[PDB]
Amino acid sequence: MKIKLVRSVIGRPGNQVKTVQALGLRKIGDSREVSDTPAVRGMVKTVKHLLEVQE
Amino acid sequence: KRTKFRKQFRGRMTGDAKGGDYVAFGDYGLIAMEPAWIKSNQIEACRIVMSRHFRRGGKIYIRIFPDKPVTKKPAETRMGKGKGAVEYWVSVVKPGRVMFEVAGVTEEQAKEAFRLAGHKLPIQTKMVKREVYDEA
Amino acid sequence: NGRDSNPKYLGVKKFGGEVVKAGNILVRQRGTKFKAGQGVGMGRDHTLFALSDGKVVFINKGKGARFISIEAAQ
RNA sequence: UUCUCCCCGAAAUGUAUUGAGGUACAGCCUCGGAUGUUGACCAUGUCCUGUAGAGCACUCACAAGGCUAAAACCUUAUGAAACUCCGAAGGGGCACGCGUUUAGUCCGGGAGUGAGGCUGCGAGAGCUAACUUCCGUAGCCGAGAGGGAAACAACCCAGACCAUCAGCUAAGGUCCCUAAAUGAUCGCUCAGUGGUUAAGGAUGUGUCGUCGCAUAGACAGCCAGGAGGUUGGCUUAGAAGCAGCCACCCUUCAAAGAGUGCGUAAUAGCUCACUGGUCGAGUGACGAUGCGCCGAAAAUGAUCGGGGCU
RNA sequence: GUUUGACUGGGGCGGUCGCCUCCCAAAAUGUAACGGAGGCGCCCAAAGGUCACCUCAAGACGGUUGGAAAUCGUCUGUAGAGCGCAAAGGUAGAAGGUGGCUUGACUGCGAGACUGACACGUCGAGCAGGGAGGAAACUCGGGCUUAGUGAACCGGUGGUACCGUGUGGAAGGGCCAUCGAUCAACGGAUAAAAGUUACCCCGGGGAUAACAGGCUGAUCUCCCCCGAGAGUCCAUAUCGGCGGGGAGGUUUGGCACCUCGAUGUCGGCUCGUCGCAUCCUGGGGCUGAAGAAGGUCCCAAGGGUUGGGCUGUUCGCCCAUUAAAGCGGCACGCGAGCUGGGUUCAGAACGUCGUGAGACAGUUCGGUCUCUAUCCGCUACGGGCGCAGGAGAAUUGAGGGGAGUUGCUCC
RNA sequence: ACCCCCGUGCCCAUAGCACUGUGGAACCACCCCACCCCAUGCCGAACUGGGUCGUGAAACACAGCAGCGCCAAUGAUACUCGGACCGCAGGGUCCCGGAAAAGUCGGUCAGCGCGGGGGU
Ligand SMILES: [Mg+2]
Ligand SMILES: [Mg+2]
Ligand SMILES: [Mg+2]
Ligand SMILES: [Mg+2]
Ligand SMILES: [Mg+2]
Ligand SMILES: [Mg+2]
Ligand SMILES: [Mg+2]
Ligand SMILES: [Mg+2]
Ligand SMILES: [Mg+2]
Ligand SMILES: [Mg+2]
Ligand SMILES: [Mg+2]
Ligand SMILES: [Mg+2]
Ligand SMILES: [Mg+2]
Ligand SMILES: [Mg+2]
Ligand SMILES: [Mg+2]
Ligand SMILES: [Mg+2]
Ligand SMILES: [Mg+2]
Ligand SMILES: [Mg+2]
Ligand SMILES: [Mg+2]
Ligand SMILES: [Mg+2]
Ligand SMILES: [Mg+2]
Ligand SMILES: [Mg+2]
Ligand SMILES: [Mg+2]
Ligand SMILES: [Mg+2]
Ligand SMILES: [Mg+2]
Ligand SMILES: [Mg+2]
Ligand SMILES: [Mg+2]
Ligand SMILES: [Mg+2]
Ligand SMILES: [Mg+2]
Ligand SMILES: [Mg+2]
Ligand SMILES: [Mg+2]
Ligand SMILES: [Mg+2]
Ligand SMILES: [Mg+2]
Ligand SMILES: [Mg+2]
Ligand SMILES: [Mg+2]
Ligand SMILES: [Mg+2]
Ligand SMILES: [Mg+2]
Ligand SMILES: [Mg+2]
Ligand SMILES: [Mg+2]
Ligand SMILES: [Mg+2]
Ligand SMILES: [Mg+2]
Ligand SMILES: [Mg+2]
Ligand SMILES: [Mg+2]
Ligand SMILES: [Mg+2]
Ligand SMILES: [Mg+2]
Ligand SMILES: [Mg+2]
Ligand SMILES: [Mg+2]
Ligand SMILES: [Mg+2]
Ligand SMILES: [Mg+2]
Ligand SMILES: [Mg+2]
Ligand SMILES: [Mg+2]
Ligand SMILES: [Mg+2]
Ligand SMILES: [Mg+2]
Ligand SMILES: [Mg+2]
Ligand SMILES: [Mg+2]
Ligand SMILES: [Mg+2]
Ligand SMILES: [Mg+2]
Ligand SMILES: [Mg+2]
Ligand SMILES: [Mg+2]
Ligand SMILES: [Mg+2]
Ligand SMILES: [Mg+2]
Ligand SMILES: [Mg+2]
Ligand SMILES: [Mg+2]
Ligand SMILES: [Mg+2]
Ligand SMILES: [Mg+2]
Ligand SMILES: [Mg+2]
Ligand SMILES: [Mg+2]
Ligand SMILES: [Mg+2]
Ligand SMILES: [Mg+2]
Ligand SMILES: [Mg+2]
Ligand SMILES: [Mg+2]
Ligand SMILES: [Mg+2]
Ligand SMILES: [Mg+2]
Ligand SMILES: [Mg+2]
Ligand SMILES: [Mg+2]
Ligand SMILES: [Mg+2]
Ligand SMILES: [Mg+2]
Ligand SMILES: [Mg+2]
Ligand SMILES: [Mg+2]
Ligand SMILES: [Mg+2]
Ligand SMILES: [Mg+2]
Ligand SMILES: [Mg+2]
Ligand SMILES: [Mg+2]
Ligand SMILES: [Mg+2]
Ligand SMILES: [Mg+2]
Ligand SMILES: [Mg+2]
Ligand SMILES: [Mg+2]
Ligand SMILES: [Mg+2]
Ligand SMILES: [Mg+2]
Ligand SMILES: [Mg+2]
Ligand SMILES: [Mg+2]
Ligand SMILES: [Mg+2]
Ligand SMILES: [Mg+2]
Ligand SMILES: [Mg+2]
Repeated sequence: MKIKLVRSVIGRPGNQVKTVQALGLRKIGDSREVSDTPAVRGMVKTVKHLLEVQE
Repeated sequence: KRTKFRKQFRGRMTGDAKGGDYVAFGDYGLIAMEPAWIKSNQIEACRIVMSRHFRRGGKIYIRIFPDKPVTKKPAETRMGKGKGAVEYWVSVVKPGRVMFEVAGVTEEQAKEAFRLAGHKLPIQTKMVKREVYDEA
Repeated sequence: NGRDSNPKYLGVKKFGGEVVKAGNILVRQRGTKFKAGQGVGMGRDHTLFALSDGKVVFINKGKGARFISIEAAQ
């Protein structure tokens, strides 16, 4: 479950921002490997337009 | 025209109409396509036109009705005391809402009568004969 | 002909599946939208408050007649 | 209201004020101490709610009929901020973390702020006016440089520790001014539309449908024809197909309808519908959309930023 | 010597200022407006405690006074009633209607919570003293709830026996009840307070009006669609009800954006220049156009568009002409260009208002308009350099400016 | 164990109403009487006190039944968190999940305890 930022936090609502901050991403172009457990799936769904979910 | 009723003044916004998309009475019906207020004398001019063209004959139904008060502040004042007590009554009208519908008149004459009446309405509008219908 | 109005906070205060200590207020209401249940008491203004500590729980039947109640721990 | 670099970083809200450009308290900033994950997000469980919608079961309003001493009551049919038999999406509290993150709380020293602004969404006031006003909500400016939007606080992209004559990308772009395809394919508009509104109007054009008439020979062209009742009845001073009122009936036919338009106070006269010859293949009326046309008139010199582009 | 509130789409006049209810309020709570509606400043010794009983509105049929509704009888009858006042929630196993006994309309307390910045405000189990109703379980510390209100100070009254200045008293004070608040501008400056200034002054504001500009375009001006009729006849020669859609930005306005350490305001004069929705001239279509004289629409902005009386006037009316005597923009063009008649200073008078000081929608006579242009822009005139040698003359015309009206008569 | 009755609860309209049928000497009910315990703002109608008979008339209990209520799908749509747009504006669109109200199909005249009485 690979992820990266590809769109800025700026000018985005609060839940999107704090969620980007939770998922572990603090700069565009950050990537990460995330488990598929329901709450993490819900986070990466909440801000899915900011993220290039790998598969 | 003006109702004999209740609270003087109101508010305003919009969404597509529900309470009369289908022509129950009569044969044919002109029908609104745009969400304007219609109000009083606009209708009454529709009525008086069609009654000229048709009367001595035909049945004329006005399914719409000037419910909604609308206000005018006086003359030329600053945003002052309250709103303005009177001015004209309107009927909100959303597309697919049926305002008019004739009875006992040939197709072509209903065409011409709807044309006259619709040349003095803020909205453009389309006429139809009633397809198959349900809702009873 | 306009200036008037007034501000009195009302509502449910302790919602179902919450652990009220006894004497807690659980709903403020003007009438009897909630009726005091098993373990609940109601004051002059029809406030419902815990009689003894427990889990708050709601019983709903027909909106003429629902009741707040306490299911004590232990 | 004067010397430097480093770290964090607000407020223009609430309630009160002889208060309103002032001030107190709170809120939001910072510093030190304490706790020490209690914070944040997202998930599941649970409970609360009457908005969007909808609906007439009550209140008010209200459309066409029926019954009827009109009220009630029946069929059909609607409107609602102060109506609601109903009623979401969302939103709030609590638990848990089944899962990722990194704040939170208490105590004490120092504050500043309490004139906000724009836009999208939700309402009120207002013309469903305003670079308008007052609330709610998200974001930016405020205190945000950088790229785009000709120029341009706010809009789009993106949050600038310092150096580099290295690389990749966002919005946005690739004829020249200007970095980058005068790129590839199937189309569309010939208006400079593009690059300035609408009611309304039109055989502009491309795509789709629905209808009729037909090669036992239709549409438009041309030749011949165009009824007798009957100046149909009323009508008016006169109205005889054609000022307006009642119908639109019979004889003959291949056939000409008490009948469409022009004419004359009324007549007459010219043509129309329907019927033949000669042609000779399509033709005619509606309706949905694509892009264009007209409608489209202000003041110092014009222009899409400019050249210029089919 | 002082007082003479605040809000306020400028200020003033008007209205408002605390409290309750509903909508606004965007399904938690909260949420502004000179947004939309309505109420309170009380009431009840029983309308309270408790304990017993009863059940409403409305309609139909039937019946003495009655005659739609009174009173009585049967039937239907989640409430279509009632609940002291407003509205909302709630309510029939009553909080509604009636009777019995009664005061808990208590003293001392207060686990724990709602709500508020604070100070306030709300609810409340349960403990003691003592009661009330019930046979009893048990209910009672005012009312179905939500408005019927006022900190503190200073004082009236009744208890209590804390203080009490050397001592014992007493005067005085304290503690517990309790009286005194449209202190309504309702978190309440003093116990105690209205006007005026054009004779005016200071500190400030473009946080806020008057001018102008801006944004908007309701009002204003103008054009378009339909076509009822008028036009004897014919809707569209001309006209066009009731209605609809646009443009302009010259009117009155809204709003308050730059300018309150100053953007001089009406009219005239002078000087111009632009739009065109064209007054004249020029060209056209149509006509209810014979000719002539016209009507009206389309093209057209070259030029042209008079002199006087009245009034500050702009306008407008008038005289006498005219081809015509156009409408608007340019900070309602133009005061470092002139007037200064008009309105916005001091004097003075009338009418009116005010007891007054003073005021005005007013009316009237009077009343300082700042010698020197730095830059840009403009009109004129020179100096320099350039224009591949240095000189004297003659010249093409890229481009630019001026001009551009019209009558009358005669053939 | 089977049946039914008397009470009494959970659930309180899918369990309620209307038309209909069945019950009496088990049980309940009407019914008889009432000066008094007791009681009706007048009335034993209701509370109330003593009891057959009679009668299941009315009531109540049980059974039938879908005229009425009440329940109420699927398909779709409204609306909408989120994402991205159009229109000068009223207002509209697209992708993604959530998802009504009404109405149609149909479903119902209940279901589940405790006791006591009497039958077989
Ligand atoms: Mg966005
Ligand atoms: Mg709408
Ligand atoms: Mg919509
Ligand atoms: Mg409907
Ligand atoms: Mg920082
Ligand atoms: Mg207050
Ligand atoms: Mg302040
Ligand atoms: Mg502070
Ligand atoms: Mg710290
Ligand atoms: Mg915590
Ligand atoms: Mg946690
Ligand atoms: Mg609605
Ligand atoms: Mg239903
Ligand atoms: Mg953890
Ligand atoms: Mg501190
Ligand atoms: Mg310090
Ligand atoms: Mg403020
Ligand atoms: Mg604000
Ligand atoms: Mg309004
Ligand atoms: Mg603003
Ligand atoms: Mg600032
Ligand atoms: Mg920037
Ligand atoms: Mg910022
Ligand atoms: Mg920039
Ligand atoms: Mg740039
Ligand atoms: Mg721009
Ligand atoms: Mg700007
Ligand atoms: Mg800047
Ligand atoms: Mg590259
Ligand atoms: Mg791209
Ligand atoms: Mg290039
Ligand atoms: Mg190309
Ligand atoms: Mg059109
Ligand atoms: Mg033809
Ligand atoms: Mg002094
Ligand atoms: Mg003031
Ligand atoms: Mg008032
Ligand atoms: Mg709320
Ligand atoms: Mg909300
Ligand atoms: Mg506020
Ligand atoms: Mg309002
Ligand atoms: Mg009672
Ligand atoms: Mg006793
Ligand atoms: Mg107590
Ligand atoms: Mg005393
Ligand atoms: Mg002594
Ligand atoms: Mg004493
Ligand atoms: Mg106050
Ligand atoms: Mg005082
Ligand atoms: Mg005073
Ligand atoms: Mg004077
Ligand atoms: Mg003097
Ligand atoms: Mg001064
Ligand atoms: Mg200043
Ligand atoms: Mg300003
Ligand atoms: Mg102010
Ligand atoms: Mg000035
Ligand atoms: Mg003015
Ligand atoms: Mg102005
Ligand atoms: Mg200016
Ligand atoms: Mg108009
Ligand atoms: Mg103006
Ligand atoms: Mg403002
Ligand atoms: Mg200056
Ligand atoms: Mg002035
Ligand atoms: Mg012209
Ligand atoms: Mg001419
Ligand atoms: Mg002529
Ligand atoms: Mg003159
Ligand atoms: Mg003279
Ligand atoms: Mg001029
Ligand atoms: Mg002006
Ligand atoms: Mg001027
Ligand atoms: Mg000067
Ligand atoms: Mg003067
Ligand atoms: Mg006097
Ligand atoms: Mg003199
Ligand atoms: Mg003078
Ligand atoms: Mg000199
Ligand atoms: Mg030479
Ligand atoms: Mg030349
Ligand atoms: Mg030159
Ligand atoms: Mg039973
Ligand atoms: Mg029966
Ligand atoms: Mg037997
Ligand atoms: Mg009896
Ligand atoms: Mg029976
Ligand atoms: Mg479905
Ligand atoms: Mg989603
Ligand atoms: Mg959306
Ligand atoms: Mg969807
Ligand atoms: Mg449904
Ligand atoms: Mg049954
Ligand atoms: Mg049993």
